[PDB]
Amino acid sequence: VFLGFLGAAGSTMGAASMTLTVQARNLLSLLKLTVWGIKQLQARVLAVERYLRDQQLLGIWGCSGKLICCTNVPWNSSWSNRNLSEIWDNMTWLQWDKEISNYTQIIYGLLEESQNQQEKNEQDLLALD
Amino acid sequence: VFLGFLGAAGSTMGAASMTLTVQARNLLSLLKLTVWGIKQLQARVLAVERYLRDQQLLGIWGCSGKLICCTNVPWNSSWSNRNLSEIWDNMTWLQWDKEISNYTQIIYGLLEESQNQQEKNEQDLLALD
Amino acid sequence: VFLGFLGAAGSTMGAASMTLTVQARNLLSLLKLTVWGIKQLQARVLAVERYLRDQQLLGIWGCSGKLICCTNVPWNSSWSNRNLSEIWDNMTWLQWDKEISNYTQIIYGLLEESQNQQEKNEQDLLALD
Amino acid sequence: ENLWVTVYYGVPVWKDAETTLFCASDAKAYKKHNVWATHACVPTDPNPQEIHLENVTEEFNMWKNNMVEQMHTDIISLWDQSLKPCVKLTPLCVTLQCTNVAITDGELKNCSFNMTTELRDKRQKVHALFYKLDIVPINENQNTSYRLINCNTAAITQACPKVSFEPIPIHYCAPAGFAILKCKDKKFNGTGPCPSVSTVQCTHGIKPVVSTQLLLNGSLAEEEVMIRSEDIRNNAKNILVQFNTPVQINCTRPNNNTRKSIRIGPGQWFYATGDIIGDIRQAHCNVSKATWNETLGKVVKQLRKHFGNNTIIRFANSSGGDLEVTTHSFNCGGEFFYCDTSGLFNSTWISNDSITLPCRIKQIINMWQRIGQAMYAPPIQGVIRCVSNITGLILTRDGGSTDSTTETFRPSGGDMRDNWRSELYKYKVVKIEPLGVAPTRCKRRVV
Amino acid sequence: IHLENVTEEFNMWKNNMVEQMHTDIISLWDQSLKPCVKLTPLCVTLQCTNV
Ligand SMILES: *[C@@H]1O[C@H](CO)[C@@H](O[C@@H]2O[C@H](CO)[C@@H](O[C@@H]3O[C@H](CO[C@H]4O[C@H](CO[C@H]5O[C@H](CO)[C@@H](O)[C@H](O)[C@@H]5O)[C@@H](O)[C@H](O)[C@@H]4O)[C@@H](O)[C@H](O[C@H]4O[C@H](CO)[C@@H](O)[C@H](O)[C@@H]4O[C@H]4O[C@H](CO)[C@@H](O)[C@H](O)[C@@H]4O[C@H]4O[C@H](CO)[C@@H](O)[C@H](O)[C@@H]4O)[C@@H]3O)[C@H](O)[C@H]2NC(C)=O)[C@H](O)[C@H]1NC(C)=O
Ligand SMILES: *[C@@H]1O[C@H](CO)[C@@H](O[C@@H]2O[C@H](CO)[C@@H](O[C@@H]3O[C@H](CO)[C@@H](O)[C@H](O[C@H]4O[C@H](CO)[C@@H](O)[C@H](O)[C@@H]4O)[C@@H]3O)[C@H](O)[C@H]2NC(C)=O)[C@H](O)[C@H]1NC(C)=O
Ligand SMILES: *[C@@H]1O[C@H](CO)[C@@H](O[C@@H]2O[C@H](CO)[C@@H](O[C@@H]3O[C@H](CO)[C@@H](O)[C@H](O)[C@@H]3O)[C@H](O)[C@H]2NC(C)=O)[C@H](O)[C@H]1NC(C)=O
Ligand SMILES: *[C@@H]1O[C@H](CO)[C@@H](O[C@@H]2O[C@H](CO)[C@@H](O[C@@H]3O[C@H](CO)[C@@H](O)[C@H](O)[C@@H]3O)[C@H](O)[C@H]2NC(C)=O)[C@H](O)[C@H]1NC(C)=O
Ligand SMILES: *[C@@H]1O[C@H](CO)[C@@H](O[C@@H]2O[C@H](CO)[C@@H](O)[C@H](O)[C@H]2NC(C)=O)[C@H](O)[C@H]1NC(C)=O
Ligand SMILES: *[C@@H]1O[C@H](CO)[C@@H](O[C@@H]2O[C@H](CO)[C@@H](O)[C@H](O)[C@H]2NC(C)=O)[C@H](O)[C@H]1NC(C)=O
Ligand SMILES: *[C@@H]1O[C@H](CO)[C@@H](O[C@@H]2O[C@H](CO)[C@@H](O)[C@H](O)[C@H]2NC(C)=O)[C@H](O)[C@H]1NC(C)=O
Ligand SMILES: *[C@@H]1O[C@H](CO)[C@@H](O)[C@H](O)[C@H]1NC(C)=O
Ligand SMILES: *[C@@H]1O[C@H](CO)[C@@H](O)[C@H](O)[C@H]1NC(C)=O
Ligand SMILES: *[C@@H]1O[C@H](CO)[C@@H](O)[C@H](O)[C@H]1NC(C)=O
Ligand SMILES: *[C@@H]1O[C@H](CO)[C@@H](O)[C@H](O)[C@H]1NC(C)=O
Ligand SMILES: *[C@@H]1O[C@H](CO)[C@@H](O)[C@H](O)[C@H]1NC(C)=O
Ligand SMILES: *[C@@H]1O[C@H](CO)[C@@H](O)[C@H](O)[C@H]1NC(C)=O
Repeated sequence: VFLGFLGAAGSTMGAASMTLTVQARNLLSLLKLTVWGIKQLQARVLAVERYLRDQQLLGIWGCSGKLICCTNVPWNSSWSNRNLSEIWDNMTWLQWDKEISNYTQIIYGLLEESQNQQEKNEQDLLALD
Repeated sequence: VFLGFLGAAGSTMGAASMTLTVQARNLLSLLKLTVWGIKQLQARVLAVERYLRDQQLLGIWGCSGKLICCTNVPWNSSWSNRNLSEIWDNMTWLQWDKEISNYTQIIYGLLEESQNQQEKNEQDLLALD
Repeated sequence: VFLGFLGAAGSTMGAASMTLTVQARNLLSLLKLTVWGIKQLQARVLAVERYLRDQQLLGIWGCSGKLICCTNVPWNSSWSNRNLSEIWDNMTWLQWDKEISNYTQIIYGLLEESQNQQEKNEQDLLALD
Repeated sequence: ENLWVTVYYGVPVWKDAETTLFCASDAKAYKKHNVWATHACVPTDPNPQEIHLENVTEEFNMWKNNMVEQMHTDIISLWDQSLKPCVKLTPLCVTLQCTNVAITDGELKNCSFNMTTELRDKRQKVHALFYKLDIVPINENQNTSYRLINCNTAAITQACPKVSFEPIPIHYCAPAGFAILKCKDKKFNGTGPCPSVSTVQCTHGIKPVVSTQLLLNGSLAEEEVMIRSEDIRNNAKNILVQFNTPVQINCTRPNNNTRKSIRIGPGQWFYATGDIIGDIRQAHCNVSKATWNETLGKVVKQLRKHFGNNTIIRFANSSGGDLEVTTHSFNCGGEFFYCDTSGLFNSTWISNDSITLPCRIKQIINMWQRIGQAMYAPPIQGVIRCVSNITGLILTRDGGSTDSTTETFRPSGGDMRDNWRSELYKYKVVKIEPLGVAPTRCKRRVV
Repeated sequence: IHLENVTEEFNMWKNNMVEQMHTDIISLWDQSLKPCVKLTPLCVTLQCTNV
């Protein structure tokens, strides 16, 4: 069942989490000095710049290849106190992003440091023998 | 044994499949308003745009890191009826791409949906305990 | 303990290897024909071009997702004769890159061929049954 | 009971953002070089995808929309890009001696004057007709030597004869990573929450019709007629009106003008008006009085919904500004018309006989408040007639200390952006933020 | 890099490299004439005699 790009924007987070491929596809795809040419070329560079930034974050979180990745960071209750059923079956990703947009930067920092910067050194010392 | 970029374009698919690294390397690598400058800059943006699109498809198929990846999609016989020896030891990737270029779009859709959109949710429910 | 971008450039290779996330983050992030606009747009295209080249090498070495990856290539002593303690606890990445910049191209070629071009075919023949 | 953060890549999350949109138009083939389509606009996809977003409710604000500000600067910049290579009429500021066209008890005048030739040393005397508005007397004492109206303020350039001024449908597209949200609420007013929202990569075919007072060729509001403003209580802010039923307007220039190609330099060519062939009639537009009276009545019904279910609603002619703001200015086949709309806004409301409007023409114009560059519209050969759709209006209250007993509405054209807002009220630009972090009972394997 | 076993169809008359090069020479010419001196006043009447 496909609704299209951003079709599940008003659905529950659990329902929207099933069609992440839909947003992933349409997320990247004599004189040429015309006002349109300058706009187009600058628009194309802006699109690949935003895409590479999100893929950069997935890279430093060790989640490059996957749309759903699990981490080692525990969920600090100060961010949100809501239970799983209330989060995934009562909220949309929009109002969720609004409730957690406040602590997103802190969470992103813990996400790159806590695991993948610790995980890689421990991976070398483990496969060291 | 290296022949160079696209050296195995006339070889059997099995022989060409051995030197995929060769195509992978050379696949990406007062006023500057000269006709050459506008062409160059627009050419450079075109190269990274095509590269990121193919890497995007590998990402949504869960095959980002690898040149050879196996999937869960079974080979529907309507696409091609040829046996393995006839495909890999009698055909080149060119004439293969011509025989299957017809159903490529359908195959790409099954490739992103059938596994990696199903695989990631089942991966969360499996590592859930 | 964070010092900032390139903070451990004068530290031992072992100490610097702990904060590779720091360099990874800040590594990518009527008429607009002004001299600044042409410089900026050309600068932005140059940044994503260098980033995608390094990520391309990590891809063809099967190390896309990780900052620390181990390989199958043995360390040929002609490159450097130094022991582990002397390398990681007595040298900085700068003077290391200067001592090995001579054989880097040879090492990169062995790194893409020896494992990931051999590893992928053997991976298909292993999961073939 | 142990919760852990998990990264999701591709979550339907967006935030309000302003980005650089680009052009997109169908594959129309042909004469050409029309300013807006330009040599190359990205051809529209053979099949557009409009994806309705169920359960979504987004806040809109057509008055703080940045698509309007961008389109405005795009039309202006497109105009200059088309005037740069055309012939500049700097030598056409020679002193003109003009006489009447015979007749007793004159909008156009017969002007003779000397103009340079191909060779620097040689000169030539040529006679060409002009309109009264494009010329002023160089004496006021008075004698009768005239000059061009622009020579005193700014230079002048002749619009190339090949480029056409006819608006064609243009689709504004957003780059990858961004999206456009279209409000499909029929009764949607100016701003507020739009219950029915869908997403599209490019807007519909929007024709950049430059008009005043009256909105032409626009899109018709569905269901009831819409009354959109930024502050109905504030008289200073204009009032956008959108018709549900289009009224028809016929503008013609009956004069059978002629084009006189007089070379004024090596390669340079100036196209002057050639004596008129046939009768001397002035341009004018017609509107059906039945439809306009019907359409105007439907407007007052929606007007009373904001000024009391019963109140005095009168209509008067524009009493502010001059030139562009006082006349229904627009373009038609290459000639720039300026019509008096006093006949349309001349009623009072409480509780086949087609109207005619006088239209005067100019060839020297300064559109979009442009200071420094004027344009000379070359004469159009033959008779000109264009049938257009009047879909919207642009009104304004008179203000004052009237005890709400009576309300008066006059047309106006304060700003050119209001024309773009008449077609961009339903669109909005947002950026897709596909990185979402949520807690689940999943943990990474230490392995 | 020679491509063994490869056989490709060519058509020098429908080649787009030609059309591109043509527009490149033309555009390069104009780019070099723009800053040079324009001889608009050199159209004065000339009185010429034999050598
Ligand atoms: C709101 O929207 C309304 C809805 O569209 C708008 O109404 C539009 O109003 C404009 C005028 O403002 C009209 O444009 C003009 O219409 C003229 C009348 O059209 C008649 O002739 C048509 C010819 O038929 C051809 O095309 C039809 C198209 O379908 C085709 O079916 C047919 O087979 C044939 O190929 C006929 O179809 C019509 O029914 C009418 O009878 C038309 O003559 C005008 O064309 C002129 O002018 C434009 C702009 O100035 C130029 O781009 C054209 O090239 C053409 O100019 C050439 O011809 C002139 C003829 O005298 C010459 O004077 C010129 O110098 C020029 O000649 C040179 O170039 C030629 C081509 O290179 C050479 O061969 C010559 O040798 C010369 O070098 C113009 O199109 C619209 O038609 C009308 N819309 C509709 C639907 O009718 C309204 O304007 C809008 N309002 C606002 C404010 O924007
Ligand atoms: C001047 O104004 C008149 C006012 O009606 C206008 O006539 C109408 O134009 C519209 C197009 O803008 C016509 O609507 C279309 O008609 C075609 C052919 O019948 C249909 O295929 C279309 O169907 C679809 O598209 C609709 C949206 O336009 C969708 O709502 C619908 O679901 C379909 O997908 C469409 O109905 C309309 O028929 C005419 N009206 C009449 C009476 O003919 C005219 O176009 C204006 N002139 C100019 C130059 O703009
Ligand atoms: C605008 O003024 C010009 C004068 O500069 C008028 O041009 C002149 O018009 C008269 C008509 O009254 C022409 O007379 C005719 O001349 C031709 C010459 O071939 C002759 O064959 C006829 O028998 C008749 O005498 C005159 O030639 C013409 N002069 C020029 C230089 O063209 C013009 O008619 C005026 N137009 C308007 C609309 O007022
Ligand atoms: C083209 O025509 C010009 C005339 O405009 C020629 O220039 C003149 O040429 C004569 C030669 O027949 C010169 O006479 C000499 O003048 C000098 C002056 O210093 C004098 O010293 C000599 O004894 C002799 O009288 C004349 O000066 C010269 N005039 C000018 C203004 O330069 C020119 O020679 C012609 N060239 C050709 C190729 O036809
Ligand atoms: C368009 O309709 C909306 C209704 O959703 C109006 O928004 C309200 O306007 C009133 C005054 O007109 C305010 O008191 C409310 O606070 C507004 N509500 C919100 C949620 O903003 C809006 O004013 C209308 N616009 C026009 C021009 O009539
Ligand atoms: C406008 O005037 C021109 C004359 O300049 C008319 O064109 C002439 O039309 C007749 C047909 O009656 C032809 O015999 C001539 O050869 C045409 N001459 C030229 C120069 O075109 C044109 O018909 C007139 N148009 C109108 C609407 O009156
Ligand atoms: C504007 O012109 C159009 C056509 O030039 C007129 O439409 C005509 O209307 C009559 C009825 O009076 C019909 O008999 C014709 O068949 C119509 N012609 C076309 C082409 O549709 C329209 O009435 C005019 N409007 C005004 C206000 O004069
Ligand atoms: C978001 O954070 C700001 C600053 O701490 C706070 O004032 C605001 O109430 C918060 N709103 C949320 C997260 O609901
Ligand atoms: C390719 O597909 C088209 C349309 O189905 C068909 O007409 C054609 O014969 C096919 N050719 C192939 C795949 O050999
Ligand atoms: C680097 O290589 C060059 C060429 O082989 C050699 O001359 C030079 O001594 C080397 N320097 C190093 C690696 O210290
Ligand atoms: C036109 O030029 C002639 C010769 O230069 C001059 O005598 C005459 O006064 C000029 N007339 C006008 C109206 O400029
Ligand atoms: C407005 O109407 C008055 C009649 O009351 C008229 O005299 C005047 O010329 C008109 N002005 C405009 C700009 O329509
Ligand atoms: C308004 O209509 C009246 C009554 O028919 C008429 O006397 C008057 O001239 C009209 N005025 C304008 C400005 O059209």
